[PDB]
Amino acid sequence: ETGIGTLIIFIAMVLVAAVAATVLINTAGSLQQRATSTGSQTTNQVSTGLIVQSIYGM
Amino acid sequence: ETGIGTLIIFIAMVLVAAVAATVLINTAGSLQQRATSTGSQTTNQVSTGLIVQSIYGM
Repeated sequence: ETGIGTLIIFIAMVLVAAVAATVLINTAGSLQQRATSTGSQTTNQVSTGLIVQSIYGM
Repeated sequence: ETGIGTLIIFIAMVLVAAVAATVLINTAGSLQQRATSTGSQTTNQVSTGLIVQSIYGM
């Protein structure tokens, strides 16, 4: 009967959907750390600087 | 996310305004001492002099 064949494919459908879910989570986690670090590094880059007061010679 | 880029440029705008402020203050302080000294030196120069009373010979 059709009942047996339906159950077999059902298991396969669940496993496939889990794979595509894993890709999206892993990619978002990788891009999270890069975007956070870039923001913090740029903030330090703009604000920091050195200034010359006076120059003397002998 | 227009808010992020606004804040970054804002920091730079503040720093540039501080630079132009420093130039005007430093220049005015330098010109102050020259203008003060010149006035006092000229006052002495005009008012001072020597006079000959009488001349004798042997």
